[PDB]
Amino acid sequence: LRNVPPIVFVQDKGNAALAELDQLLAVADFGPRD
RNA sequence: ACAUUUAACUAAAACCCCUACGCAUUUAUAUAGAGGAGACAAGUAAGUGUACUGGAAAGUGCACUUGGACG
Ligand SMILES: [Mg+2]
Repeated sequence: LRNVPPIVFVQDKGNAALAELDQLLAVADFGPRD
């Protein structure tokens, strides 16, 4: 790009929620074949 | 281009040329028409030179500058 504005690095907060939900769904009991 | 006569027992008389200027030359004024300047009135950074496109506004190509940015 001919001109790039200042770059700010922001932490992506949303992905952590999905990661935690996945680490929980891994160990969950859902019932008999359902 | 153009030319020395009379007179002279004291001394005098006589004297007269033709060519230029124009459909030339210089500057100026008036006038058809055309065109300017001024006044009034109301994301691609920025430039220089040059070139093309476009009715314009502008866009793009090549080289150059920081009189920009890069915590
Ligand atoms: Mg140019």
